[PDB]
Order: sequence, then structure tokens, then C-alpha cells
Amino acid sequence: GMTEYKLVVVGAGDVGKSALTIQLIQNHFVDEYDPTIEDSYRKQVVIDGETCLLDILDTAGQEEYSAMRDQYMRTGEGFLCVFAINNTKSFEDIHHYREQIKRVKDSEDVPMVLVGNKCDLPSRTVDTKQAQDLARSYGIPFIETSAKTRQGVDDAFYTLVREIRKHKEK
Amino acid sequence: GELPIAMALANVVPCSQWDELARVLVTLFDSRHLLYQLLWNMFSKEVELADSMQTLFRGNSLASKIMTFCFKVYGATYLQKLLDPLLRIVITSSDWQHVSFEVDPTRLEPSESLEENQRNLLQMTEKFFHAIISSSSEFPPQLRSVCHCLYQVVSQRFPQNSIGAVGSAMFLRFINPAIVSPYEAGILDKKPPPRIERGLKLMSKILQSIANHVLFTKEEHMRPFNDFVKSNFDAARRFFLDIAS
Ligand SMILES: Nc1nc2c(ncn2[C@@H]2O[C@H](COP(=O)(O)OP(=O)(O)NP(=O)(O)O)[C@@H](O)[C@H]2O)c(=O)[nH]1
Ligand SMILES: [Cl-]
Ligand SMILES: [Cl-]
Ligand SMILES: [Mg+2]
Repeated sequence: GMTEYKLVVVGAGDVGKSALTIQLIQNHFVDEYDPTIEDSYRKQVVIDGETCLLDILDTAGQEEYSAMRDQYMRTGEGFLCVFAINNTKSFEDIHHYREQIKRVKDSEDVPMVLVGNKCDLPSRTVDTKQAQDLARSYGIPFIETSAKTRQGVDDAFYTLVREIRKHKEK
Repeated sequence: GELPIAMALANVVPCSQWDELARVLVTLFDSRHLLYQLLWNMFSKEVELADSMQTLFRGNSLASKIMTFCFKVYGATYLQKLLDPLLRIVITSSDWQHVSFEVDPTRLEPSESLEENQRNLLQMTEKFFHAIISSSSEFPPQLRSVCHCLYQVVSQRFPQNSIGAVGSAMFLRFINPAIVSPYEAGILDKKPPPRIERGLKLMSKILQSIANHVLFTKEEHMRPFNDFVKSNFDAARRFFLDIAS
């Protein structure tokens, strides 16, 4: 049959949360101005030979909408924490997302995956080693992606599903 | 004098501190009655650099941070007076048939009717939209100058997108955050009930679609509102033109 996974994509504005999601859901890349308030998707995929149903919440990076984080952090079971490799502030924001998720769930064991997006660009301000050290500190996977070329997109979502499943099978 | 000093020092503040930088810049220059000049310079710096409207105000944008600060400090009285009567009507409505806004079929209770909830959501969105575009006489004058300054700067380089830029900014960074979270915005004294919060969030998505001139193409369950969206593009532009010209 089929297990349901509640994924939530979080991160600063314009890091590519929606572009990553739309590659997975609609198999194209759009370069348009369309800031998210909150979008919801569902998709059935096969991960490790098991059919899975993905419930994907694509959240607002614009800080004016920060009041709705508490709700979606309560309902999500795993979090794709996305920064852009050319935006130092978005990298630093990862710590704030992680600490709010840990408070709201009252846990230090929350499934999450660190995603460094826009790796197709030669404009990099966050070194891969810096991101690997942060992920290693948190004990979570780190994946470099490009929503524009689709590099790493499926692996980012599938890795989060596998972290959630590991957590549910404890 | 004061402007080149402020422009040079703004480069030194890391983007993580830009909320505080925007507060201090606006506060400093407003107290010197030089706020228009600050905005003209800050907006022109970014507008002159962009090659397209799609690449303007993206990512870390000090101009955007300044604009959202101006909306918050100069627009609080207007926002509260505009939204409070509307929110009190929807919060105190006794129709339990007209009490659900769930329009995602995958979240819909079997008791409820999708087409009824869609109509319920559209009727609320119409009341809010109509009130907003009827409110120009009440717009705060200093906020009118913020929007005019953005409109004038963008128009020197992107004349065909200058009114959309004002419209998107005003909904994205001012009106819609308050509709989605009216309690945290200080308009209501109590968080609204969850069925109401659901409707407020969905309505704000429709209002933003109108303000941005984009149709729904992402979430499947939002596309049924595209005809309502298209039918309100022109009234939205006329309102933005009134505020920004
Ligand atoms: N070069 C490049 N551009 C990308 C990539 N991903 C997204 N972008 C671009 O970056 C911008 C922001 O993308 P978007 O997906 O809207 O980011 P967001 O995090 O969802 N924004 P928000 O929080 O406001 O909803 C768009 O112009 C998009 O085309 C990527 O991998 N490479
Ligand atoms: Cl040009
Ligand atoms: Cl133009
Ligand atoms: Mg988005």
C-alpha cells in the first residue's frame, strides 16, 4: 500500500523553495516573480521500492509572514531547509528555522535536510565546506541542488523522506 | 551632506541586520523631513542596476526592507481602520452554511460542498477587495509619497511594469500579512477560529494573484478562481494608479 509523508520546505525569500518544489511536482523550471504565502502539493512517488505519498508544504520566505510558521511547524514531520549559495543571510537564517522547529516540536530529533540551492551559479558566498560543517554539527544530510538544471532535486526530497521514515521506525 | 554618508555606511551593515538598518535610516531621515530623498536614492540605486523587472528587489533588497518598514510605521492606522470592520463581520457571522472556506478537495469534509465553499470564499474576497480599492481617500499621505516615489523611480527604466510594482508591493508587504495573521498584526484582540484562519489565508492568495497580475498555475485547487482573478485585474490597476501617480 502507501505511507504518507508530510514535508515542509522552509528558508529565506528567493532561495528557490518554490522552484525546487515545482520541478518535482510539474517537471519544469520557471523564472518568474511569485512570492509564496503558502502552497500545498501532493505527489505519489516510489522511494526504495515502496510507493510513498508526499504532502509538500511550500512556505513563505518573506519575513512579514513569519506568524504562520508555528502552525506549519506543528503539522510537518520533516523539513527541507533551503538556502541559496550566493546569499549569506539565507545560510545564517537556517539556524533560526531549526531552533524554532525544535522549540515548537519540543524535540531535538526532528527530521530535516540541509539544501544549498542555486549551485548552477558561479556567484558563491557560502562554501560547501561551511555547509557540510553545519549539517555535520546538526547531524543531518546536506545536498547541493540546482532547481534550474534539476541537479539534486529528487535526491533532496527522497533523502528527507528517508530521514522521516527512519524517525517513524524508531 | 547626510545622504551620501548614509548610502556609504549602508554597505557596511550585513544583510542580517537590515531590519534594524531600515528602521534607523527611515527614522533618521523622517525626523529631518528628508524621507522622500532617502527613498528616491535607495530605490534608484537598485532600479538603475536591474536589467529586468524580474531581477529587481530580489533576494536581499535594502529598498524592500525600507518599504516594508514604511508600510508598518506609516500604514498602521489606515490598515486597522480598513480591515477591522471587515474582519468583525466574518468573525461574527451566524451562517453555518457560509462558515467554511475549504476549497482544497483533498482536505474537504464529506459533509461540505466544494462549490459552496468556493462561492463562500469568493464572496469574502469580493468584500475585502472592493473595500481596498474604495479606500484611496483614506490612504495616509506619507504612504502615498512612498508609493509614488517607487512608481516614479521604476517608471524611468521599466515604464510598463511601474504600476504592477506598486500594486505587488502594497499587497505582498502590507495588506496581505495583516489579513493572514490579524491578531499578530494587532488588529484583532484574539486569534480568529481555525475555519476563519483558513479562509483568510486562501483569500490573501487570491488578492495577491490579482495584485501581481499572475494567474493560478501551481496549486490545482486554486485555478477555479482564475476567472474571478481576471475579472478584477482592471479595477486593481485603476486603484494602484490612483495611489501611485
Ligand atoms: N540560477 C538559479 N536561479 C534559481 C534557482 N532556483 C530558483 N531560482 C530563481 O530564484 C528566484 C526565486 O525563486 P523562488 O523559487 O521563487 O524562491 P522562493 O524561496 O520560493 N521565494 P519566496 O520565499 O518569496 O516564496 C526566481 O527568479 C527563480 O527563478 C536555481 O537553482 N538556480
Ligand atoms: Cl533596460
Ligand atoms: Cl518596462
Ligand atoms: Mg516561494
